[PDB]
Amino acid sequence: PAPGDKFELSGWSLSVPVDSDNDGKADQIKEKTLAAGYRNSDFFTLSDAGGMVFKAPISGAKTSKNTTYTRSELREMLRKGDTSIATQGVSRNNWVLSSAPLSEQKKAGGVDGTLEATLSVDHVTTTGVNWQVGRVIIGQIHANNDEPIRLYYRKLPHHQKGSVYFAHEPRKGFGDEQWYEMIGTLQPSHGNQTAAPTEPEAGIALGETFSYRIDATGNKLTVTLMREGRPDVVKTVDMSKSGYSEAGQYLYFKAGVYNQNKTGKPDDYVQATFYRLKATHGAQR
Repeated sequence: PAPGDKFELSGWSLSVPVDSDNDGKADQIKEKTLAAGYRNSDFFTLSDAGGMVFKAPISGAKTSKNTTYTRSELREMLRKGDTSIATQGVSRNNWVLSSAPLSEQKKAGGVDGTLEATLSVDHVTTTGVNWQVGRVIIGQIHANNDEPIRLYYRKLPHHQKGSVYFAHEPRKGFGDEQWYEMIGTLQPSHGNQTAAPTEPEAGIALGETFSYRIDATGNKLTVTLMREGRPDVVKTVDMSKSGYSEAGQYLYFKAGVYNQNKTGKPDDYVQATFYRLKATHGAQR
């Protein structure tokens, strides 16, 4: 019984942090294989409660030399296994913003986008250097080379509750990375490791169900955090100067766990369970 039996996964590929051909690259599971019921008892499973469970230890294979952190994470693939469609570029596999040139929109697999997830963060690292410990990225928008958004959950080892924040990173040369704290704080950061934040009283506990929404409409980025019985937390970001509407830029969502710790105990880990995951595109969404 695997996630593909319960979730429609034809529109994603998966990477898990094990390297089967010993080439230094983490395994990549293609859409068709994923959709047909791939599972890995260590990294990617279907829970008894019908959740898609991603797990990534600190030590493990990386997807490429371009990252220093492990992940068990989905990559949006609008081509759904059709190998005649390019994985990269403004093709039917990816999407672009509605602020992009009409000519790019016509070549893309979608225009604008929304990623919705309902999940729990089950475990985060409790070992490592003080600016890495407890961090996990649970959703992203990725582009050709840069990251329009990375959404973080972070819980410190001595806290009961965790924080939620995200980065908006303009393309290189288009401006400095922007950080947005939505619940609690991202402290302690690499920038001041002497920080000693108190427990985020509005924080999210391990195992507590919550939802997010990541929307890109034209140059407007909207991130929404939802908890049953509580008001939404919402942050809006203007991306008009970030370069992601330029010709040639393509976008795709990612979701799962991306372990932002490379210094703790090797079998320490992050894990999250996704009960719902939906990516949509187009004006009618």
